[PDB]
Amino acid sequence: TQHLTVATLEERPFVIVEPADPISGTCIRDSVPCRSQLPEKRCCKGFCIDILKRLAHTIGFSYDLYLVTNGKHGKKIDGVWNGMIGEVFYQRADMAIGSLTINEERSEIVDFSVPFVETGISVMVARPLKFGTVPNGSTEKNIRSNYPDMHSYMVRYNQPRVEEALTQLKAGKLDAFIYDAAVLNYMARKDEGCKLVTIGSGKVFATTGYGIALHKGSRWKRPIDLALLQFLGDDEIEMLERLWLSGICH
Ligand SMILES: N[C@@H](CCC(=O)O)C(=O)O
Repeated sequence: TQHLTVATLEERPFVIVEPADPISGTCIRDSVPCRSQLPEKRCCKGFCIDILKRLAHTIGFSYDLYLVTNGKHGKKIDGVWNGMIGEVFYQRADMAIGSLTINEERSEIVDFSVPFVETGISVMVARPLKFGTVPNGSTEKNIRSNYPDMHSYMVRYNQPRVEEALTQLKAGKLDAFIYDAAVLNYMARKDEGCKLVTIGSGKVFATTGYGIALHKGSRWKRPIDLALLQFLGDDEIEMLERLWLSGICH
């Protein structure tokens, strides 16, 4: 009635994972304990974690937070979901929160909260063509669905995570990195020497948002929605944007 199991996934700066304080053995500052799918030990912080803390306090629930090890955000393969979406769909978690993109395919099988971060797809370049994404998420899904020819060309340039993609772009092994807009634009704002930009001064293609995934028909959607909408109006989400997503490059 009031304890929720919450799945999440590291994606800085929305979810950042760090070891517990070696001195105290606890999660200090603004961090909260989070265990692996596989209190204290690993600690989680970030924009989405601050949202979660506020939801817990406002609605009045306790929670158990864990990091997904079975895939990442969510992909359906041969009829089976993995990642955060899978955790919710198979009811291993009451909800999933992180940089989780709302799309049609996912919306069919889980309920999403109202979106609380605007996102989409952007293209990052250094300030035949080699362009890649990190596969298995909403970006690859969109490209495969709407631009199958281009998708087929991108497969050999798949990257394992954002950090490697950025390294490859900087080194010229990629000419462009195509990825979630909210993350890419943050990375552009934080880039050493400001050598990386997103096309169109941050143009967002395929506009959508991050949402909290809940069981289809979850009794939690309404309270979560009201709280998020309340946060938006109290300028609380704007504060969190300034706190977590600001950078110096512009
Ligand atoms: N936010 C994306 C992951 C990154 C991407 O594919 O752009 C998702 O939920 O699948």
